[PDB]
Amino acid sequence: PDYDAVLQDIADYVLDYRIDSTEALDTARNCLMDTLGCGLLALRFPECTKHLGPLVEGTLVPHGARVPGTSFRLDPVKAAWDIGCIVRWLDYNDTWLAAEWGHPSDNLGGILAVADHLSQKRLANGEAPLSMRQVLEAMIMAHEIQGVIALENSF
Amino acid sequence: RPDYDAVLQDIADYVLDYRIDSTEALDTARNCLMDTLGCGLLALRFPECTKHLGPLVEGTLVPHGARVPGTSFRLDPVKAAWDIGCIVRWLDYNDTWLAAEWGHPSDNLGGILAVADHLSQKRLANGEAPLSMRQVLEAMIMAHEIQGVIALENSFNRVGLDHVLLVKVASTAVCAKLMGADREQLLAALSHAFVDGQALRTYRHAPNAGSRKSWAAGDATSRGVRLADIALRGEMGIPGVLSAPQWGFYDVLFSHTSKDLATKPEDKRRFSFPQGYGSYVMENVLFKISFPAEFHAQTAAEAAVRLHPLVKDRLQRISRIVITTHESAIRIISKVGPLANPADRDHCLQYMTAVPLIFGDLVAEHYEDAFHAAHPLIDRLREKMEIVEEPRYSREYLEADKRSIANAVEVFFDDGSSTGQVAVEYPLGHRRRRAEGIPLLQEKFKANLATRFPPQRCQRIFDLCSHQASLEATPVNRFMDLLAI
Amino acid sequence: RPDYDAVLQDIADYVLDYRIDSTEALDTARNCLMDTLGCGLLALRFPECTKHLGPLVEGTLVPHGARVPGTSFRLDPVKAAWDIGCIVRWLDYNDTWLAAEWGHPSDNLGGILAVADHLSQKRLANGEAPLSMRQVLEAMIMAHEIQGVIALENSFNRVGLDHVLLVKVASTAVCAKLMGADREQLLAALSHAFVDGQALRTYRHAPNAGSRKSWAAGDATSRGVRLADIALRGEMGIPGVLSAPQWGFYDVLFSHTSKDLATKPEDKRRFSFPQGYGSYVMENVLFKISFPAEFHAQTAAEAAVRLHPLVKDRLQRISRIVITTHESAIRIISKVGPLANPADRDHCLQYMTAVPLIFGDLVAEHYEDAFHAAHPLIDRLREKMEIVEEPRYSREYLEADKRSIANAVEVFFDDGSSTGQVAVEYPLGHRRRRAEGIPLLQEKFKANLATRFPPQRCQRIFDLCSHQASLEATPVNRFMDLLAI
Repeated sequence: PDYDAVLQDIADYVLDYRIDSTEALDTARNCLMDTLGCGLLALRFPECTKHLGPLVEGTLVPHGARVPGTSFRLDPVKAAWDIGCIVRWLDYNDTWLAAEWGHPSDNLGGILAVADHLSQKRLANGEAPLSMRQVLEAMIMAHEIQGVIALENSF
Repeated sequence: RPDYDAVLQDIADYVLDYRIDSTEALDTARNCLMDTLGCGLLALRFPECTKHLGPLVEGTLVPHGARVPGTSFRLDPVKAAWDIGCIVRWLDYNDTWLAAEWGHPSDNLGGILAVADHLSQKRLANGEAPLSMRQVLEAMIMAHEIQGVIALENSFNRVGLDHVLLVKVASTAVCAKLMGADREQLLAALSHAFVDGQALRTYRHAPNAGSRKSWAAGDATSRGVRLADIALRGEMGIPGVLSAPQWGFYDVLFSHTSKDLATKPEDKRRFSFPQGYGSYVMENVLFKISFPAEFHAQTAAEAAVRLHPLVKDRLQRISRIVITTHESAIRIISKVGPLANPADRDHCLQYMTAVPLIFGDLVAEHYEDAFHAAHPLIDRLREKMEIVEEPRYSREYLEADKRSIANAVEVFFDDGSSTGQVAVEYPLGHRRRRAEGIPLLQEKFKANLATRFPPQRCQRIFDLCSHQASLEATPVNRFMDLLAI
Repeated sequence: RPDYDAVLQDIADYVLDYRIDSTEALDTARNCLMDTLGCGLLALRFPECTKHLGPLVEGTLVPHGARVPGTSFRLDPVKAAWDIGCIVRWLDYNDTWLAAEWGHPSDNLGGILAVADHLSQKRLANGEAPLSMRQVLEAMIMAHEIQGVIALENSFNRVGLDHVLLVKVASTAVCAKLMGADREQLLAALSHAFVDGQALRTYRHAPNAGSRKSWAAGDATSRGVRLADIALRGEMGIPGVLSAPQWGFYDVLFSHTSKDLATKPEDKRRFSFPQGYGSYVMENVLFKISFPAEFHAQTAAEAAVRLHPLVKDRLQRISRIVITTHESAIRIISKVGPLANPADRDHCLQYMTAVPLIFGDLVAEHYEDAFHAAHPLIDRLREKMEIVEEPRYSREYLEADKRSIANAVEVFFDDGSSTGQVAVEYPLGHRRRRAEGIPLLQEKFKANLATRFPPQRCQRIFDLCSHQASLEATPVNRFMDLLAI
């Protein structure tokens, strides 16, 4: 059996869509800023900070992903947990009101940890690293997938 | 803000206060540990399995990291639990609990082993004493009990959820205990396991079946570790997670039947229990030590091996074969027609009774496609089989006293006579044949050790697992050192 | 203080100055690389092999460490070369050179890959370009040539020494080249390989044979890496290591035959050569791609599978089987009488001729005492087998334009009739059948890859190894990335 159509449409958009919107790229930049400042503010709150860091103190991850405002250096899965945790902790980040409510800047967690770790690994292999343009584009796509499914489907 | 729902309090007070006093529970816990580890070493021969194992970032150094049996990995306990529970379930040779829900409680060994290994290395480095394999075995018993007892009357198959959420629930509780949780931390943890997403079981059913059927359990026991660790970091719990109207587990996930979308009756919209938590599940667990066959047909095949020398001579002159069986076996494994893959012969009671009648044994190569074609007699004997339902066999299947999987076979020749009806009520992995099974289970263990370790090492490993008192006193870290690589 | 012995200078000037542009050499080296790596991956299923692998101290971290294919190990290049050489040789499925000395030049890939992987990574970490796989192919060709050309006319088993010293010398040479050695450092490195100790071959001969016959080569290419590294650290050389009176290699180790402790005539107390170094060995190398049998019997087993449909149902009418063969097969694998283990059957021409004559095939399963006993026709036919030397076959076995390995089989019946004589002079893994052999070599690589990697990784590896120009331009570190875990 073939994949359900919904999954085909997400995949074809993700792999084939060329972003041509100067406004989407400029807003994604301001969204990066806003979301990151939100994450930095959350580090004043111990109920948030008690979740951050490595599962085992003293773990060393080669080319580990960083968490903004901290000294942590982790695998992307945990770094993404921490980053998404701090930028959403105080409920100040961006919002999408539709059939389903949400905060699509939450995906910056997975985006930033994976881009940071991958960039370091490409540098160590002599290749060029990822540019922030590729995170701005990945935020536009993550916003799009979450927010468009949100238009008429309420969970 | 309510108290924690009564189901959670019950799990938490068993886990914290129950004192295990069953020599038999501790003895089959040891046998289960042997059998489960041997299934995991075996799985290291399969690339589809090993592609999941190891650190998420190559070269990761983890102080006092958890070991994965048969590998050189050293991980945090969350990924080590993923890996250990992955391999021990991959080939579906580990222990089985047949109830309202089906499951494999030895799956919870992923979380137990990983957390105990890492905690023991850490306390040893602090000048404290390590944990003992005795504490692993008791964790095994309690996890079996939580998963098996909920399984007794509550079916998640019928609400379209996979059984791995009982792995998650049990692993959370028993890993929170090993980590030192007080009652309030343990309750928070359980509550997060029930608020968590619960996997569908789409990957167990054609035409979408896939290898996730083989690692769902490692993934859930891993998530138990992580959720336990969140509770030990002090995260608040969710007291009404089951009972809350509109938002609670019961209303959202346990109130509708999957086959028809029908709402369940209001009284059936809750977990029901026929007994409390003890050590019943481990004492009564089923081991896969006999012929490779579906469990409802194991006694049938054993009967067909006893009847083999009698009907070896007069195979051609056969007119009728009666297989007296129990109800569940009829619904589940009685198939009439053709079987165009080994998975169909796997679940055909008539096929698993026919082949051992003809040849005197049932091995993995009897289910092969080409082996079927080469023997037309197999299909001819299946035609002459009629499946009779004994009303005591079926009621004794559901009896807590007995938990039988009984089958009787008798073949009538065309001349008018027949072999006596040979009835086997208890398969070789059952509680009631444990004396006879333990040799088989040890043989299977030693075969599985030999696929990963050299002779010297295999003997040292089996020697340690042979001896209850010596094994129980062994530091968990010194046990894991012996199982590494 | 003399110059270096001329043999050493000839090896060095070849290693430093000879340019490799032979299209066929480079294509067969790429097939050699596939076949060797797939052999090693298969060995990871064998604990007697894997018990030797990994760091000497568990948990050691090596920055820019060399990788062992199919494992998660990251080692220094000396231990890495040991493990790679150990695994690719373990099952005796890798390539072969039959001459005055027999050997498996692909054993040197252990030293080549480990050095080239480590050095690419270290060079990347200092902003230097890494090594390319083109360089490992060229190092293989040179290592094949140094070993296989010395083996043309110099027999070391006749002096009672293992042939593995030729692995040490060749691996020393090409690893010193890869490490950047100049002529004086390469000469010193070569001189330390000859002055070094040269293993006996006790472990290859009953009643003392054992599993060091499988890892002697890995041990020798590892030692070559170590001596190359000693030379690059600037250690002075030993110029008359071979020809020094009393203390030199010639007088001490190449001066006596070990059959009779008899001294050689003076003119034969040194190495002899029929040609210089080029790309001859790799172009004419032998692959094991057909039946799993000793090389002297592969054309015998082939000539029998041909004869199988003509006899498949007249087995009790066979009265005389004539096997026309060459002098080396008679001497090494012609055995009458009982065969104790599979090793006997593995090295018994009559067995490897009788089984295919009966079952149209030959696989490892046939070397099983269980299969042997199950069919008494093997020995009935073995007792009917007349072995005859063909003078031509023995001559063409030796001639450098042919390197035949020839077996003609003829089957006679009790009524006086016969099949023809089926002659196969060249096995499938021979240069003269490259066209047909390469399909089989590639399928053999694909199967072996699949015992270790899941399907998409298997596809990436096969696809990359398939394209000469693409593989050649691949950095060694990135090639080794694909083979980890």
